[PDB]
Amino acid sequence: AKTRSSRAGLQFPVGRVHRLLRKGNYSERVGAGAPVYLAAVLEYLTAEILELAGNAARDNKKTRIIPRHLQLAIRNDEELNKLLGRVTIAQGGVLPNI
Amino acid sequence: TRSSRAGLQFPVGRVHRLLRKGNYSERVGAGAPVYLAAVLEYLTAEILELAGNAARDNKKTRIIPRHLQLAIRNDEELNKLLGRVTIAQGGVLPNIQAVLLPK
Amino acid sequence: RERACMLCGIVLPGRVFMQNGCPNCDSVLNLRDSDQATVNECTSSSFEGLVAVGDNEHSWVAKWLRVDRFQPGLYAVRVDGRLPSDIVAALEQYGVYYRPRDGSVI
Amino acid sequence: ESYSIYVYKVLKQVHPDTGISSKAMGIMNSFVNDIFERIAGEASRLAHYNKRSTITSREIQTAVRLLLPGELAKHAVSEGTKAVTKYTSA
Amino acid sequence: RSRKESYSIYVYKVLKQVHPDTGISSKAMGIMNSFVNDIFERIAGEASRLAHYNKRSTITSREIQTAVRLLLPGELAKHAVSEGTKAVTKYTSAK
Amino acid sequence: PGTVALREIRRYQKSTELLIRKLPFQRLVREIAQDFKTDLRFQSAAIGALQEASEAYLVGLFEDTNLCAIHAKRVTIMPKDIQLARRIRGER
Amino acid sequence: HRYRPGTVALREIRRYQKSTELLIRKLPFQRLVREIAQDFKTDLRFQSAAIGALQEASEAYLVGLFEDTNLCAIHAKRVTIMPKDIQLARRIRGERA
Amino acid sequence: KVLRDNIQGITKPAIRRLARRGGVKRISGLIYEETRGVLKVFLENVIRDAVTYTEHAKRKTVTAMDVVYALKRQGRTLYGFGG
Amino acid sequence: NIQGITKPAIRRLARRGGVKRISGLIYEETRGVLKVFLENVIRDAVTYTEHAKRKTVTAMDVVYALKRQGRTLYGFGG
DNA sequence: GGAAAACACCCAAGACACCAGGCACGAGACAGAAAAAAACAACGAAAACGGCCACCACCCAAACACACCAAACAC
DNA sequence: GTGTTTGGTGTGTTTGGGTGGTGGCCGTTTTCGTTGTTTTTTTCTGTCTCGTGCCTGGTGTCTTGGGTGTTTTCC
Ligand SMILES: [Zn+2]
Repeated sequence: AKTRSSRAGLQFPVGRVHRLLRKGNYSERVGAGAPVYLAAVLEYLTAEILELAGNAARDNKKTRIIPRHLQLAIRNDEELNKLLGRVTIAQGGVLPNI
Repeated sequence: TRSSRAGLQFPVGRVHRLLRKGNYSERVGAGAPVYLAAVLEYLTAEILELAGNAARDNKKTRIIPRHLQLAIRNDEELNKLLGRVTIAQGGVLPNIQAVLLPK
Repeated sequence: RERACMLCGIVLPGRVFMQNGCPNCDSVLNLRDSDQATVNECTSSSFEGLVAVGDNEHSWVAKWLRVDRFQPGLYAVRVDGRLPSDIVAALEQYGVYYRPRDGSVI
Repeated sequence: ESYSIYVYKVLKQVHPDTGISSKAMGIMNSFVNDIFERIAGEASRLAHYNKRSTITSREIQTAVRLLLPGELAKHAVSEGTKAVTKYTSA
Repeated sequence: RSRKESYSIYVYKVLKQVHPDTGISSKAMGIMNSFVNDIFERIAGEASRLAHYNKRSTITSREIQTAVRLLLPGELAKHAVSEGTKAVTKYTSAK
Repeated sequence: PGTVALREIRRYQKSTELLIRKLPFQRLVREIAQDFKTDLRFQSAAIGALQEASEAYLVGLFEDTNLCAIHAKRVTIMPKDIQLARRIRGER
Repeated sequence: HRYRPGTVALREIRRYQKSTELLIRKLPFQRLVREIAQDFKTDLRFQSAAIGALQEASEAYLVGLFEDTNLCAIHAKRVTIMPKDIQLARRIRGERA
Repeated sequence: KVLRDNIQGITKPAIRRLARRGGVKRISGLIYEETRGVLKVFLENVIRDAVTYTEHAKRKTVTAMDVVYALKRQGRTLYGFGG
Repeated sequence: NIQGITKPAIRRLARRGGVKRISGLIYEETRGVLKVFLENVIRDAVTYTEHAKRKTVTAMDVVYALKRQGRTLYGFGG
């Protein structure tokens, strides 16, 4: 298992996250599991969002996810919308709410 | 000292060291700390001028947090700059709404 | 890339169906107002027998293909795939009877 | 650089019969970059708060605790600890 | 012992420069120290973000000036830019 | 009176398309930018992002204005509701 | 004699927009802070300055909220603040969803 | 060529559409001007920053990233256009 | 311990906030809002404390937690 | 806060017209890249005074006691 | 109004501890050349932004009707 992703069972690039941690001016040194931990969290969060985006694209009888479904997924989830309350989504529209 | 050379009262060496040790950029040019010390000195001078005015208005010779709060919330540009900060023991400006005043 | 609208039998590019919808079936299908899944379920790119109709009123072929009340253009003798059960029920709600053009029903 | 192939990987892992538009991938890339910036900035802020010059997984864990809300934080912490534990084991 | 730095003496110098017959409480000196630290942090963060946006390794007076321009309101920004340019030119002309 | 308004509400909440016309908005943006630097060029994506942000902002503001107007036990939004909303939001 | 209801209220408003002293009893607030904190970790100690900062921030927040509440109440053409006024103000700030 | 008073290119039906998407049922005739001013003050605040970025990069073209940074600076993070 | 915030104290805070008349449910509403606010701030502070591996909650932890929310406070050592 | 009057604001329906919009082509400023070229920032070092800590003494205004003032509400 | 009379601002003498100033020292800014590279500089390519032009009709909009929902009034 040459890749750090395989060694961790991940899909995101551990090496790019490490590179970004170093060439990003956050600290003089970086651990060895800090990039791994952050990549795991990021992959989990993207999967979490993609779950609801797939749900929303399937609720609109659509096979492809578009910005509308990402907007719906984010603005319909209590925790994601609290996390992402100050983020504008392009072509996301609004939620039908009368 | 580098403050005298620039006709300043704020420290240039201290500010340069804080910029250097703050992980802000790989390197720091030499015209940034002089400029920043001048800006900070100007802003503190403005604050202290208005706070001294506010303390004299109350006929006091020493600035307390109340005068800082009054000076900040009374100046439009500063109040826009310090719009989210709360000052401990600063109070509020005296402000009674028009409709609550007696008739 | 061209697809054949299952209901009326017209053949137009799939992107045209998505962007503008069926000029004839929009009164009952709302193809433009429908997602890609519904567009595929009502417009199929797999078909046979390209047909060009000039005058719907007097063409016996158009009457034989039941397209004499539609816009002249590209039409397909046989279209692969049928309308879904939910869309069939929705059309039956409107009072319109759907006759498949797949050839398996005659 | 973009996270598009990784989002495809995650999507097919999660939703084999769903596809993503170009704009939705742009949004996802913006989201990933934004979250990385937030978390890394908070980790640096913590390191400075505690007079440290290294970002270790503890700083990242408590940064995730600060940023994410309760249940989200709990699940993300579990995911990160699982991944770090298995990377250490391997 | 604990030789920790602050801006108290500089705040006092500025006070005696603007208001000779006015003192300052310790709590107000604390507020002024917190204010100085805050403004430093804001300006340095903006300058860092700008340098990294423009792919530069150096924080010069241009970055500081444009962060000041972005951050302060019209008259305040104008006076601050005047002050900074004056000080920079006075510092550079001498040595 | 009152049905087509609900139909328009429903329609526009179902959609995402920008509501301000693109070229009048482009010219307005150029006119405003003409104060900050003379004879500027603009990327198209810059104008698109600006229009998306402006419409999102205005829609949120209209949401808050409707909330205030309903609070006042009304149904018609008036400029003082917008003013109250911008005051409470902390806008200058 | 007797004052109209609201005259002593305005005298108090003038008195309290002038002063800066904390309007909550300190010990109840300290006990409340420890009770709340005890739901995250038992046997916690607090420097007195931490409680002071918490009390200052909480009162400052509440006063700003009361200002917004007054704005809402006067907008509705009323004078008495109500829980619905608070809920509307907290929603409009972006504090309540 | 100089642009003069193009705020009225935000037609009244456009403002009505923005209000309807916002959930407004009955719109006062003075709203449209209110809104117009508000939008002006917003755009003037965003553009002033975007231009500030463009001039600091010693450029002559306003890029999409300049807009993205100006919005990010105001807490207006925008997904879809970069970030 | 939330009833230690008596009605007169909430009245004092509303009067400094300019409130002339007060309903009867405002007191419970204010207790709930304050509890939520304090909960958030203390959650952040306790997170900071646990991370710093301490058993005492300092004023710096509160100040960083308020800086996290955006409620910057001057005069406590910042 | 509820009930009551009522009026005119805003929407709604309609026809007329504009210019946005759509597309195109042309031109080229300026952006992106490349190659060149140097002063500037970092490094070590030595260097000296400013800024820190201690400690001292004075007087602003905190405090307590008097008073005139001038709004409050009663009449 | 007319009136007494509660509220609040102005005034004075008294206390003191915290503001201010001054001595001692140590550590951090300072002056400095060299190193090395991030800049600046110049020159070149070429995309896309500006620039303009035509035609269509989606859209903008001017206006009559009018009703409902806002503002006021009484209790
Ligand atoms: Zn059809």
